[PDB]
Amino acid sequence: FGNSRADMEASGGNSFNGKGGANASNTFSGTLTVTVDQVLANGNLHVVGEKQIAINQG
Amino acid sequence: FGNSRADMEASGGNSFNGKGGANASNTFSGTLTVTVDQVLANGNLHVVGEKQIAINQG
Ligand SMILES: O=C(O)[C@H]1C[C@@H](O)[C@@H](O)[C@@H]([C@H](O)CO)O1
Ligand SMILES: O=C(O)[C@H]1C[C@@H](O)[C@@H](O)[C@@H]([C@H](O)CO)O1
Repeated sequence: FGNSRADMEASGGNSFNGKGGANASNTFSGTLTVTVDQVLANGNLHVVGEKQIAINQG
Repeated sequence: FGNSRADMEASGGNSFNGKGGANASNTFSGTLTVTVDQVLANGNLHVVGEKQIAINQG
Protein backbone atom coordinates (compact mmCIF):
# COMPACT_ATOMS: atom_id res chain seq x y z
CA PHE A 1 0.00 0.00 0.00
CA GLY A 2 2.99 2.34 -0.33
CA ASN A 3 1.42 4.20 -3.24
CA SER A 4 -2.30 4.61 -3.96
CA ARG A 5 -2.27 1.06 -5.35
CA ALA A 6 -4.88 -0.01 -2.79
CA ASP A 7 -6.58 3.40 -2.54
CA MET A 8 -10.12 2.80 -3.77
CA GLU A 9 -13.25 4.89 -4.24
CA ALA A 10 -16.45 4.02 -6.06
CA SER A 11 -20.11 5.03 -6.19
CA GLY A 12 -23.18 3.68 -7.93
CA GLY A 13 -26.88 4.43 -8.11
CA ASN A 14 -29.97 3.07 -9.84
CA SER A 15 -33.39 4.65 -9.30
CA PHE A 16 -36.60 3.71 -11.11
CA ASN A 17 -40.15 4.99 -10.58
CA GLY A 18 -43.20 4.03 -12.64
CA LYS A 19 -46.80 5.14 -12.22
CA GLY A 20 -50.14 4.58 -13.90
CA GLY A 21 -53.76 5.50 -13.44
CA ALA A 22 -57.16 5.67 -15.05
CA ASN A 23 -60.63 7.00 -14.25
CA ALA A 24 -64.06 6.82 -15.86
CA SER A 25 -67.28 8.31 -14.49
CA ASN A 26 -70.70 9.11 -15.91
CA THR A 27 -74.00 10.43 -14.57
CA PHE A 28 -77.54 10.81 -15.89
CA SER A 29 -80.41 12.47 -14.01
CA GLY A 30 -83.39 12.56 -16.37
CA THR A 31 -86.90 11.16 -16.67
CA LEU A 32 -88.26 9.78 -19.95
CA THR A 33 -91.57 8.10 -20.75
CA VAL A 34 -91.12 5.09 -23.04
CA THR A 35 -93.47 2.77 -24.92
CA VAL A 36 -93.51 -1.02 -24.99
CA ASP A 37 -92.06 -2.50 -28.18
CA GLN A 38 -92.96 -6.17 -27.67
CA VAL A 39 -93.75 -8.72 -24.97
CA LEU A 40 -91.18 -11.46 -24.45
CA ALA A 41 -91.90 -15.10 -23.68
CA ASN A 42 -91.21 -14.67 -19.95
CA GLY A 43 -93.35 -11.52 -19.76
CA ASN A 44 -90.49 -9.02 -19.93
CA LEU A 45 -91.32 -5.87 -21.89
CA HIS A 46 -89.03 -4.37 -24.53
CA VAL A 47 -89.38 -0.61 -24.04
CA VAL A 48 -88.26 2.05 -26.53
CA GLY A 49 -88.82 5.78 -26.14
CA GLU A 50 -87.67 9.06 -27.62
CA LYS A 51 -88.04 12.74 -26.77
CA GLN A 52 -87.01 15.74 -28.88
CA ILE A 53 -86.63 19.24 -27.43
CA ALA A 54 -85.94 22.38 -29.48
CA ILE A 55 -85.02 25.10 -26.98
CA ASN A 56 -83.61 27.40 -29.65
CA GLN A 57 -80.97 27.11 -32.38
CA GLY A 58 -80.77 23.32 -32.36
CA PHE B 1 -11.65 0.63 -14.50
CA GLY B 2 -8.41 2.60 -14.79
CA ASN B 3 -9.97 5.13 -17.15
CA SER B 4 -13.64 6.11 -17.36
CA ARG B 5 -14.25 2.89 -19.30
CA ALA B 6 -16.73 1.71 -16.66
CA ASP B 7 -17.89 5.21 -15.67
CA MET B 8 -21.58 5.28 -16.56
CA GLU B 9 -24.41 7.79 -16.31
CA ALA B 10 -27.87 7.65 -17.87
CA SER B 11 -31.34 9.12 -17.40
CA GLY B 12 -34.72 8.48 -18.97
CA GLY B 13 -38.28 9.71 -18.59
CA ASN B 14 -41.68 9.06 -20.15
CA SER B 15 -44.77 10.94 -18.96
CA PHE B 16 -48.24 10.74 -20.51
CA ASN B 17 -51.51 12.33 -19.38
CA GLY B 18 -54.84 12.13 -21.19
CA LYS B 19 -58.20 13.58 -20.18
CA GLY B 20 -61.72 13.74 -21.53
CA GLY B 21 -65.11 15.01 -20.50
CA ALA B 22 -68.59 15.89 -21.66
CA ASN B 23 -71.75 17.46 -20.25
CA ALA B 24 -75.31 18.00 -21.46
CA SER B 25 -78.14 19.61 -19.50
CA ASN B 26 -81.53 21.07 -20.37
CA THR B 27 -84.47 22.52 -18.45
CA PHE B 28 -88.03 23.56 -19.26
CA SER B 29 -90.45 25.21 -16.82
CA GLY B 30 -93.59 26.08 -18.77
CA THR B 31 -97.27 25.20 -18.89
CA LEU B 32 -99.12 24.60 -22.16
CA THR B 33 -102.70 23.50 -22.84
CA VAL B 34 -102.89 20.92 -25.62
CA THR B 35 -105.71 19.28 -27.57
CA VAL B 36 -106.30 15.60 -28.26
CA ASP B 37 -105.38 14.54 -31.79
CA GLN B 38 -106.73 10.98 -31.78
CA VAL B 39 -107.62 8.10 -29.46
CA LEU B 40 -105.42 5.02 -29.71
CA ALA B 41 -106.57 1.42 -29.46
CA ASN B 42 -105.49 1.09 -25.82
CA GLY B 43 -107.13 4.40 -24.86
CA ASN B 44 -103.97 6.51 -24.96
CA LEU B 45 -104.53 10.04 -26.27
CA HIS B 46 -102.31 11.69 -28.88
CA VAL B 47 -102.08 15.32 -27.74
CA VAL B 48 -100.83 18.22 -29.87
CA GLY B 49 -100.82 21.86 -28.82
CA GLU B 50 -99.36 25.18 -29.87
CA LYS B 51 -99.13 28.67 -28.39
CA GLN B 52 -97.89 31.85 -30.09
CA ILE B 53 -96.88 34.96 -28.14
CA ALA B 54 -95.94 38.31 -29.72
CA ILE B 55 -94.42 40.40 -26.93
CA ASN B 56 -92.95 42.95 -29.33
CA GLN B 57 -90.65 42.83 -32.37
CA GLY B 58 -90.99 39.10 -32.98
O1 LIG C 1 9.23 -1.90 -7.85
C1 LIG C 1 8.64 -1.55 -8.91
O2 LIG C 1 8.32 -2.42 -9.76
C2 LIG C 1 8.32 -0.08 -9.15
C3 LIG C 1 8.11 0.92 -8.04
C4 LIG C 1 7.27 2.07 -8.58
O3 LIG C 1 8.11 3.11 -8.99
C5 LIG C 1 6.44 1.58 -9.77
O4 LIG C 1 5.65 2.64 -10.23
C6 LIG C 1 7.35 1.08 -10.90
C7 LIG C 1 7.71 2.22 -11.85
O5 LIG C 1 6.85 2.20 -12.95
C8 LIG C 1 9.15 2.06 -12.33
O6 LIG C 1 9.42 3.00 -13.33
O7 LIG C 1 8.55 0.55 -10.38
O1 LIG D 1 -3.62 -0.94 -23.59
C1 LIG D 1 -4.25 -0.34 -24.50
O2 LIG D 1 -4.77 -1.00 -25.44
C2 LIG D 1 -4.38 1.18 -24.47
C3 LIG D 1 -4.34 1.99 -23.18
C4 LIG D 1 -5.06 3.30 -23.43
O3 LIG D 1 -4.12 4.29 -23.76
C5 LIG D 1 -6.06 3.14 -24.58
O4 LIG D 1 -6.73 4.35 -24.77
C6 LIG D 1 -5.33 2.74 -25.87
C7 LIG D 1 -4.91 3.98 -26.66
O5 LIG D 1 -5.86 4.26 -27.64
C8 LIG D 1 -3.55 3.72 -27.33
O6 LIG D 1 -3.25 4.79 -28.18
O7 LIG D 1 -4.18 1.98 -25.59
